[PDB]
Amino acid sequence: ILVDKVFYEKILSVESFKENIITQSAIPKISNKEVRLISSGSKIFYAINNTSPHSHVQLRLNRFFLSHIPLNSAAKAFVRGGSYLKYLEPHIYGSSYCRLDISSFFNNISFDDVKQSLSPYIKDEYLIGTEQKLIDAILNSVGYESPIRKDKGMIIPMGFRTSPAISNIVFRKMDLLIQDFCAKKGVIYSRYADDMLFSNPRESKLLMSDYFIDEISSLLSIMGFNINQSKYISREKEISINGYVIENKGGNGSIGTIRLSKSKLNTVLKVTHALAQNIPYKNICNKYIKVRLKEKNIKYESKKDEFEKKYYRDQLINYLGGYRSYLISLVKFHSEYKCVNSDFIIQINGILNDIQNHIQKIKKNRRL
Amino acid sequence: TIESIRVKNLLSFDDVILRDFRDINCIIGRNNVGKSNLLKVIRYFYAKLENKKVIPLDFHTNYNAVGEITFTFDTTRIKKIVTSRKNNGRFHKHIYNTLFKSSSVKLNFEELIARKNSTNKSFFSLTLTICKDDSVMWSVDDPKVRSLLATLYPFLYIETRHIDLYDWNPIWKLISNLNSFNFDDVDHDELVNFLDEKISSRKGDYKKYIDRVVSVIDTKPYTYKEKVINYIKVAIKGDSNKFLETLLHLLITLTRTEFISPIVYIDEPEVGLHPKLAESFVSNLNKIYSKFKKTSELSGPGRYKTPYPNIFYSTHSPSILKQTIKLFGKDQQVLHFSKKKDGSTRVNKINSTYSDERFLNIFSDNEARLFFSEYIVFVEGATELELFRNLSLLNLYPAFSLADIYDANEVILANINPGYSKASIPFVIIKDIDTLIDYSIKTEKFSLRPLFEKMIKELTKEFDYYDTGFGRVRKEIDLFSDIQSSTKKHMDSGLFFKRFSLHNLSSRINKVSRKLNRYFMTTTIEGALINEQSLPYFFNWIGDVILTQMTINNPNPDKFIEAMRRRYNIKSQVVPLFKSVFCIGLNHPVYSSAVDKQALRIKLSFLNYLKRKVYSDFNNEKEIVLALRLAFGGKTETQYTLDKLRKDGEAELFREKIKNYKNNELFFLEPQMTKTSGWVTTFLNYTIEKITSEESDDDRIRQKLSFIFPEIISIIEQASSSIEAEESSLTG
DNA sequence: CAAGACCAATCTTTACACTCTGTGAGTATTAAAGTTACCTATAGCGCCAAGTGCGCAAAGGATGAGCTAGTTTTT
RNA sequence: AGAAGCUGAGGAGUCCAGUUUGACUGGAUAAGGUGUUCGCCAUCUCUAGCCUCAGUAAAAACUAG
Repeated sequence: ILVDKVFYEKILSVESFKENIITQSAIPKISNKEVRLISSGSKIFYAINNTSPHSHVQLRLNRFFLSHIPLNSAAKAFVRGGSYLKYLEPHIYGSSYCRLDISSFFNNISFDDVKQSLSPYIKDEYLIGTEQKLIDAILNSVGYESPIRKDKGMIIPMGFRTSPAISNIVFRKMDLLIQDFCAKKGVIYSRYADDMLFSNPRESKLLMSDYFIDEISSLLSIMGFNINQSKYISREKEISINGYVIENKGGNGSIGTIRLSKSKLNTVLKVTHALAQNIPYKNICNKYIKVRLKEKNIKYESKKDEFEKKYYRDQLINYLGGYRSYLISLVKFHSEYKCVNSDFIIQINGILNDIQNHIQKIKKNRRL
Repeated sequence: TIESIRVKNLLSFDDVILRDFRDINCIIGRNNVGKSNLLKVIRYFYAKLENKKVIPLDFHTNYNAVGEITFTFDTTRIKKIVTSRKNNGRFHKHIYNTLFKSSSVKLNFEELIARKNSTNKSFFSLTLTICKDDSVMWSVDDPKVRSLLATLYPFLYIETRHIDLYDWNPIWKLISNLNSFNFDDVDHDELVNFLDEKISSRKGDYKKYIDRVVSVIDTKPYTYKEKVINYIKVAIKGDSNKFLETLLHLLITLTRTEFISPIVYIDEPEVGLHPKLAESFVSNLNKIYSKFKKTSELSGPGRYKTPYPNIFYSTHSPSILKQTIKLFGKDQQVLHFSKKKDGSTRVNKINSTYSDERFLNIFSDNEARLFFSEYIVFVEGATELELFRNLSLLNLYPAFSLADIYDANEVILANINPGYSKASIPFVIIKDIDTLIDYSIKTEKFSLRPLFEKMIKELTKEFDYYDTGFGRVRKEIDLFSDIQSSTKKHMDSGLFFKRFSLHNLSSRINKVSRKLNRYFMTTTIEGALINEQSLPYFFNWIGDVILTQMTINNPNPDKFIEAMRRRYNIKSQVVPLFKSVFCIGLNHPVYSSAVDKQALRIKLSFLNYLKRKVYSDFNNEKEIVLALRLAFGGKTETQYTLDKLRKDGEAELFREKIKNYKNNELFFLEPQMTKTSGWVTTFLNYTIEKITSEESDDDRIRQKLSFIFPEIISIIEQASSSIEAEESSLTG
């Protein structure tokens, strides 16, 4: 794709910035009065106003522009058809497993790297007179000058709509380099967001050596990225990643299996047990699940003891339906690839039957 | 016995996986490039297995750096053979040391017993990786494993378009590799002595002759394969379709006593063959397949339980597919390749197993032709075929001619199950509104058919979370459930509706059921053919029929016309004169100028009388349309026909008037009034010819056809748009 | 803490300049035709003006109604 | 250096350890058992292992039989 002046005049900016084009005025940047500063632990999330000229431009860029630039198959995050299960699937054929993480992935993306990556797909011309270029005008809708990070200048912040696509486009080069490095060693490599998973099917201690870490660090130093030394895992014949267990006993032509730990399913089992023991829905929805109806959210008093009950029932049924959808997604993944343990399949079939029975009982009780 | 083949980032493949192989796997599709690429991938993998220097394949995209080919082998029978305590041989122990040694020494004493020795299936996975610098890597770094896998699972490829009948190399290759004899125990000297003894006048002459020949022709010694081929040739008594039949029969026969399971690919088995020849080929293959089957009571010598090899077919003939589906049944599958939106080969399975024995026995060439299509239109009656297959109508729309129309009932649709191959073969099911709602006259209430209830149940989705835009479907379902009573009022003695129009409900149900690939017409085919805007054309067609088809029965036209004019009144008794003078005949004689003028005057008088009676008896001009579309086996508004009204005993006056019209004046039109008579084709051709004469531009005639016939033109336009949307993917 | 290893495609080819029509020794030296040339597309619902919008979210009758929202990963 | 760590603010009861006669500080309830590459890991069984208030942005896959 090659975006020209008319494309930005009609498609990218149909009505938001049409006033600034005929008047021959430069496109303004995003001011500090239009972005929120949500905080979560040691993380800062930037939220833009839902009614702003830049939000519509970002959505149009995401749908029409940042969806056709080719990517690398090793990236399985924020891409249509990608999933965590597809991120774990290729490593079932390996006997040794290694995991790596990138420290401050979004905060360390250089803006000039983004500009260079997006330059070939944008025509080199002046959008507004002889003062502002088309590339700069497009790029002013994705960056932000962080008041807390003025030392680093302006960066692409997490919480915007166009950040993941830009991250994938920027990191395509590093993905290609790492894949080329791993191909010669016979190591399967996959990436989800900023997490890298490496699998070795042969009997060797390459993944447990410091040489692999040094090589990955040297590769990542071209674009200024660093690894996190507190999240380095290297094991053999079994690995656990956020409750997903991948096992392979070893041997020539051996196929591993993927299952879920018991701790991964602990909350749903507790909810099912509480529901089968006739526990009030308020306690179930407040203790196990983190859903609570604050009194401030109430707008009109009207009637009191009829909306809380239906709200809690809807939240419970939505939670159960979502977890059922997750389990049947696992079942569909098994049907497509056949890399799931049989006993786990029996267990999840029983759990699905129990969940469906509980949902039917909840619906019948609500109707009565 | 391969189970899975996976190709990633090679040629025209992004990520393609093929599994669940059967014995008679068949490959069909429009994208031949995909089939060629799959064949090339398989041949490249098997050439790299045997350590041959070949050019690496190309990449689909250059934004990656690897291309992987993965093969899975079902090593279950070999494991059972080797691990048995009864078999003590060099080859068995070598196979165990090569295949099952590494994977078994890493297990404890619990998984080996009672966990992998009861019903488990053993798999062996081999991966081949091609890098950006044309480098080839294996997942297992042991040539012995690759050699053993190659010699245990051989691959054979047959091309029938370019095949030399003078070369029997595949036959000898199959014979040499499927024998259980050690030919190294036959000493050369003793055989030469035996031959010399058999033919000689003096002892030793043959041996001396052979020695003299060898001393001059001294070359490289025979290999083992050459020796066994020579022994087979001296043992046997002699040496396109016949070659393929012999290869298949030998492959089936020789593998009954061996643990080697070959894989065979055949390209175009029907090139330059009569359809009967292809059917006989498939039938003979099936008979030989069933001869060596030992199942249940079928036992005795010559019958085995050894698994059969895998065979792949690449065909473009519906006859072979029909025979394979009818004969093999559950031991076959059909594959469809097609493309994607951006351009990439796919692989899908088309349903070919049917639980109805009648459908399998009545299977014909139309069902097989349904496979080789890109857009299928399913209809119920035979009038839809006559309407949608008109040549003149399809001449103006070169986009609906790429779709095939099939007559299917509910049971036929259930057996075919078009929903399985939805992404490969798009389809649309066209039905009538009567199949969902039934109306009654004695009781003023609608009723819902079981099909409507099934559709509502399918649309209803329990065990779900909230989603914006899904509550409208629930509201529509609730309205459909609550419209069960729907008290209304019918005027003209249960003939019309007060204000329902059956149009808003039809539009709403069409919008709801568009996701299920269904379309419910407001009226029947005859209702759409003749509407309020098509009365002039229908009248012109009737007038042309009267002018042309009606001829004088008597051989002398002038005398008969004069006698009947002097006998019957020209104005009051015009109907008896028309009945007793003009008759329908295939041949139309040419009369004299005066006779032609008299006949034209009589025909014009008859036309004037009929039009005056039509416009006088009926006034609103809508009852005319109702009577016309009801006399041609149709129902309108209330969903009632002649027989249904007669059984219900309603609208006596209207039925009596229609009977009088049929049996008094339109006696000649009666033969062209029953279902499946042929009036649809004639009317369509006449209308198209008239509009073509009136308007020259294609856009003008298309617009006029759309104005005259809204519903069928709308259906054709929607189908054409759907075809154009998916034209790029379903086209090679 | 620094570090070799810094993507693919960006449209595709093809080709001497002069005055001499056969020969050329720059402190830093591609470019102009031809043939193409690609597609992006929409969200709650209903209504009347029929998509460029307006109203409303109580019916209804132009600003009381009433008013939830899945799992997991990255983070 | 560098890197994490963390959605926070708390409160009641109880236990342990320390100072200290009188109060403070630090650690703690998705329990118990088994095996472990010792990992914030895996597996098994219950009767399912405390409460209050603030905050919650973005992109993908999943509604099967």
